[PDB]
Amino acid sequence: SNAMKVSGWGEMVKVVATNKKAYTDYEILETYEAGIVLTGTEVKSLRNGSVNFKDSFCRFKNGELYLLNLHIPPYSHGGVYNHDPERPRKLLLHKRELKRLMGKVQEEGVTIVPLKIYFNDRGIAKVEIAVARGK
Repeated sequence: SNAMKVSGWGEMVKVVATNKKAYTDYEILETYEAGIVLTGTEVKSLRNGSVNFKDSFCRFKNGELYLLNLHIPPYSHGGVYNHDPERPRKLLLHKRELKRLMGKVQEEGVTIVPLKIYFNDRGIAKVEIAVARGK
């Protein structure tokens, strides 16, 4: 299901996936909010609250950060338009954030893990990611 929350400023978020294993197994050092480009069928499937982060991870490729092996199930009515459930998905961050994360992800024992997927007060999909170390 979908976890709804209105902030003290009247802004609504809809959390559709939470990486509970990352919260239990890692020390969260720093968090960032990334945008993400999703297809229409992916948005429909995310709104059904059935996505989890099992097997997913973040990796840089050519200076861009990707969320890899997140499984978003097919949309029931997508047919030939259904997305690739595990396509690589680029995370959209500020250049200054990307530069810092490229350094942090090279330190030993430090990795970049996805934490949450949610739709913000404009209806835009976001991924919260973290610089994290194993407990």
